[PDB]
Amino acid sequence: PNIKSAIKRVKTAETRNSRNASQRSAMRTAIKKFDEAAANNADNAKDLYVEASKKLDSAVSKGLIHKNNAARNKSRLAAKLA
Amino acid sequence: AVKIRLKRMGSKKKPFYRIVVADSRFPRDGRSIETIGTYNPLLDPVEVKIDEEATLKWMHNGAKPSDTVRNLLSREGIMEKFHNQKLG
RNA sequence: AAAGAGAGUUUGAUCCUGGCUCAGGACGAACGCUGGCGGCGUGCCUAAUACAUGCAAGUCGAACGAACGGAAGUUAGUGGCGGACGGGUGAGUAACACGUGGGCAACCUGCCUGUAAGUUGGGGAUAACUCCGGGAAACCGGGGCUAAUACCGAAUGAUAGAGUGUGGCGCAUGCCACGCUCUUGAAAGAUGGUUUCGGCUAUCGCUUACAGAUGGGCCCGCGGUGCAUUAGCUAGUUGGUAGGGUAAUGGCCUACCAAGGCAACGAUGCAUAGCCGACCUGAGAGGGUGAUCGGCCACACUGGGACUGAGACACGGCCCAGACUCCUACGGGAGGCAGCAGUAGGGAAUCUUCCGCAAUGGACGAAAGUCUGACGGAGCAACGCCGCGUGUAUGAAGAAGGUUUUCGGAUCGUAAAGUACUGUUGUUAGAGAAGAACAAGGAUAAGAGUAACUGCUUGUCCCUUGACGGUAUCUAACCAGAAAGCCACGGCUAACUACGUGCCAGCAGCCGCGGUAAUACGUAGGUGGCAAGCGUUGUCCGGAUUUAUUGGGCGUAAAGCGCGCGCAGGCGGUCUUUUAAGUCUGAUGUGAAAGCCCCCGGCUUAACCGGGGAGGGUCAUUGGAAACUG
Ligand SMILES: [Mg+2]
Ligand SMILES: [Mg+2]
Ligand SMILES: [Mg+2]
Ligand SMILES: [Mg+2]
Ligand SMILES: [Mg+2]
Ligand SMILES: [Mg+2]
Ligand SMILES: [Mg+2]
Ligand SMILES: [Mg+2]
Ligand SMILES: [Mg+2]
Ligand SMILES: [Mg+2]
Ligand SMILES: [Mg+2]
Ligand SMILES: [Mg+2]
Ligand SMILES: [Mg+2]
Ligand SMILES: [Mg+2]
Ligand SMILES: [Mg+2]
Ligand SMILES: [Mg+2]
Ligand SMILES: [Mg+2]
Ligand SMILES: [Mg+2]
Ligand SMILES: [Mg+2]
Ligand SMILES: [Mg+2]
Ligand SMILES: [Mg+2]
Ligand SMILES: [Mg+2]
Ligand SMILES: [Mg+2]
Ligand SMILES: [Mg+2]
Ligand SMILES: [Mg+2]
Ligand SMILES: [Mg+2]
Ligand SMILES: [Mg+2]
Ligand SMILES: [Mg+2]
Ligand SMILES: [Mg+2]
Ligand SMILES: [Mg+2]
Ligand SMILES: [Mg+2]
Ligand SMILES: [Mg+2]
Ligand SMILES: [Mg+2]
Ligand SMILES: [Mg+2]
Ligand SMILES: [Mg+2]
Ligand SMILES: [Mg+2]
Ligand SMILES: [Mg+2]
Ligand SMILES: [Mg+2]
Ligand SMILES: [Mg+2]
Ligand SMILES: [Mg+2]
Ligand SMILES: [Mg+2]
Ligand SMILES: [Mg+2]
Ligand SMILES: [Mg+2]
Ligand SMILES: [Mg+2]
Ligand SMILES: [Mg+2]
Ligand SMILES: [Mg+2]
Ligand SMILES: [Mg+2]
Ligand SMILES: [Mg+2]
Ligand SMILES: [Mg+2]
Ligand SMILES: [Mg+2]
Ligand SMILES: [Mg+2]
Ligand SMILES: [Mg+2]
Ligand SMILES: [Mg+2]
Ligand SMILES: [Mg+2]
Ligand SMILES: [Mg+2]
Ligand SMILES: [Mg+2]
Ligand SMILES: [Mg+2]
Ligand SMILES: [Mg+2]
Ligand SMILES: [Mg+2]
Ligand SMILES: [Mg+2]
Ligand SMILES: [Mg+2]
Ligand SMILES: [Mg+2]
Ligand SMILES: [Mg+2]
Ligand SMILES: [Mg+2]
Ligand SMILES: [Mg+2]
Ligand SMILES: [Mg+2]
Ligand SMILES: [Mg+2]
Ligand SMILES: [Mg+2]
Ligand SMILES: [Mg+2]
Ligand SMILES: [Mg+2]
Ligand SMILES: [Mg+2]
Ligand SMILES: [Mg+2]
Ligand SMILES: [Mg+2]
Ligand SMILES: [Mg+2]
Ligand SMILES: [Mg+2]
Ligand SMILES: [Mg+2]
Ligand SMILES: [Mg+2]
Ligand SMILES: [Mg+2]
Ligand SMILES: [Mg+2]
Ligand SMILES: [Mg+2]
Ligand SMILES: [Mg+2]
Ligand SMILES: [Mg+2]
Ligand SMILES: [Mg+2]
Ligand SMILES: [Mg+2]
Ligand SMILES: [Mg+2]
Ligand SMILES: [Mg+2]
Ligand SMILES: [Mg+2]
Ligand SMILES: [Mg+2]
Ligand SMILES: [Mg+2]
Ligand SMILES: [Mg+2]
Repeated sequence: PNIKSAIKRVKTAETRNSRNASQRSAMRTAIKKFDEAAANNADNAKDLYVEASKKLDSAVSKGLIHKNNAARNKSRLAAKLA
Repeated sequence: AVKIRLKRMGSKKKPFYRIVVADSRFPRDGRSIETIGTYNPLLDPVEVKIDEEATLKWMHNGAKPSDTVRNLLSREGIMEKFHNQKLG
């Protein structure tokens, strides 16, 4: 960049990129270990829904996901619970 | 943030302003929501014509007069009404 | 209400048909000769060619750790907001891109406004700073220390999710309201008044929820281009079932299943093009265009990708690849004027490397304030429109001198010269505007909120700010003095005589002129059209009824298929009842602003600028009529 205000933006965005990717992949793992548990019909299937719900709507407060996205995913996971 | 402001039109060194309601983002002489009145500064007694009804309607929806407009509306005397209808 | 001009040219002469040419208007124009001023506008149409050099995007110390000052008072980095606005261009694009009208019970929305709940308790860091290390340079690593409205858990809190009860409902999918059970999801302080210090409190903030406003996303009916010497096109293509993904519906994506979908009412393909309000012309219907101003779209050296964010696949942000320019110590690095000026090139052709944030509007800030090549102004160019100056009045049967003359005269010409007068413009010197509202700061008054303030909202006074610029504009004097050119004169078409040339030089839009008496070639005198201009060229409309709906034709002038049978399509005898698609009519919503038109008003008039109105649709909802077509 060559505007003084632009040098800061390129480097302050990488810090936001680093923090966002870290906790975004934390969300996907909780979902990853739920649908496989739902298929096996283990007893862990019920309580693995709770922290996955906790991870989803915590991301809304952090502001890296839309509230419709979090509301939608919780509903669709609940159907798989059986 | 929609706010009411002047709009410069006329000829070189002969300005004439038309009070309009528009967003801050849009150009000074571009898109606007609607027009309320005019303002002639060249007349030594400055003459202004205002709706006195669309202004009060707009200012209860999140519209803020600018620096010069507020003087116009106060001198004409409707910010008193904005005061009274707010508390009443 | 409005309401339409023709002429020349085929022939020995004529009447028709028929083409060609001319008289009118308009340019972002160019070129040629000439050239005084003022006002208002306009100025790379070609190479979306390549770019020297300056400036166009910052701000906040009232969110957190420094230097001047005897430790009072002012100035880097983390962090927040803004850079997605404002400004440029017209390459691509023949499609929901745009115009017009709808739908979203299928959607999102920072800042702004209102309302309701709160803003409680902890933790671990890391920039800056300080050493070491690497490299030419860009800049990269390692060790140690520190803060925050930076970051991460915790208590409490969902109309977020699941399971239900009720009602009221709608357009099929479904919607609105309330109740119950269970599970998840939040936060920050800063500047001041009071008290005491507990604490309370004002302002700006912070988190969640709901409304309004604003800005966007998706879908749909209709509308606006050439070629059939371009006949087939398509395979995630067409529909269905389950899932994924998105703010949201959807082959948007995936697996399975079936074979569908579009097209002579023109698919596909090639060529060309941003779209509109509007502009030019026209009696009108139409024809051509889409520069300036306004709305929407696409693009940012050429391709591809994503991150951050409420909003981008981002003009002055990042990553990779390519072409080009530059710096290298050969290891590697740095760039993007279709921002404002400016340079080279192309071209028949287009401007200053200017002054200011004083006004308006933007970003940040609590506020002074900072930034703003947006915007206000100034500079260059007869590029266009408008205004008026290059003098007025009286003055000879008539100055001189040109030019002609059957030599007497005629014409330039009342124009000279003379007398009298004026200063718009000029030169000199004096007076000197509006555009200014402000904000902030100081006193008050009244309110809501207060245990009380501080403070907040409204009202009145005091003070403060001009790039233009001593600009516009007045009054004082002197000067007729410094200020007129361009094209035509055979007909079309207003305006004719001499001399020179002799089918030569030459002229020309058409008819056509010139071969030793040319109103047509060249020059004079005179005249005619305009005038700071006037001519030529290029492009568009008109005249052109010469694509004829308004508004033409086919015996001999161009023009009836050699004739039949017939699918689609077009058109269709008489009466009654009904319907309401076509048809006519009322109401509501909308067709932005600017522009043409009508009525008023300001610039000493005009151009120009304001206020109001009108017009403009095979438009949407709804109510009527039943003659005509269906
Ligand atoms: Mg928590
Ligand atoms: Mg004034
Ligand atoms: Mg003849
Ligand atoms: Mg003819
Ligand atoms: Mg005419
Ligand atoms: Mg003409
Ligand atoms: Mg001159
Ligand atoms: Mg000249
Ligand atoms: Mg261009
Ligand atoms: Mg290019
Ligand atoms: Mg440079
Ligand atoms: Mg500057
Ligand atoms: Mg401080
Ligand atoms: Mg603050
Ligand atoms: Mg600083
Ligand atoms: Mg823009
Ligand atoms: Mg284009
Ligand atoms: Mg354009
Ligand atoms: Mg629309
Ligand atoms: Mg620590
Ligand atoms: Mg370190
Ligand atoms: Mg460390
Ligand atoms: Mg809770
Ligand atoms: Mg909680
Ligand atoms: Mg907020
Ligand atoms: Mg927009
Ligand atoms: Mg869609
Ligand atoms: Mg279409
Ligand atoms: Mg589905
Ligand atoms: Mg598809
Ligand atoms: Mg096609
Ligand atoms: Mg005509
Ligand atoms: Mg027309
Ligand atoms: Mg241009
Ligand atoms: Mg270029
Ligand atoms: Mg994001
Ligand atoms: Mg890109
Ligand atoms: Mg940018
Ligand atoms: Mg874009
Ligand atoms: Mg931009
Ligand atoms: Mg640039
Ligand atoms: Mg490069
Ligand atoms: Mg430029
Ligand atoms: Mg040049
Ligand atoms: Mg050249
Ligand atoms: Mg300013
Ligand atoms: Mg300002
Ligand atoms: Mg503010
Ligand atoms: Mg600057
Ligand atoms: Mg400047
Ligand atoms: Mg300007
Ligand atoms: Mg001029
Ligand atoms: Mg010229
Ligand atoms: Mg003589
Ligand atoms: Mg004589
Ligand atoms: Mg004078
Ligand atoms: Mg003077
Ligand atoms: Mg003076
Ligand atoms: Mg002001
Ligand atoms: Mg004040
Ligand atoms: Mg007071
Ligand atoms: Mg008081
Ligand atoms: Mg006050
Ligand atoms: Mg003076
Ligand atoms: Mg005077
Ligand atoms: Mg005199
Ligand atoms: Mg004649
Ligand atoms: Mg002769
Ligand atoms: Mg002639
Ligand atoms: Mg001649
Ligand atoms: Mg002559
Ligand atoms: Mg003459
Ligand atoms: Mg004139
Ligand atoms: Mg001309
Ligand atoms: Mg021409
Ligand atoms: Mg015609
Ligand atoms: Mg005919
Ligand atoms: Mg016939
Ligand atoms: Mg014959
Ligand atoms: Mg014949
Ligand atoms: Mg026959
Ligand atoms: Mg039939
Ligand atoms: Mg019939
Ligand atoms: Mg029929
Ligand atoms: Mg209009
Ligand atoms: Mg008048
Ligand atoms: Mg006007
Ligand atoms: Mg008007
Ligand atoms: Mg009937
Ligand atoms: Mg009936």
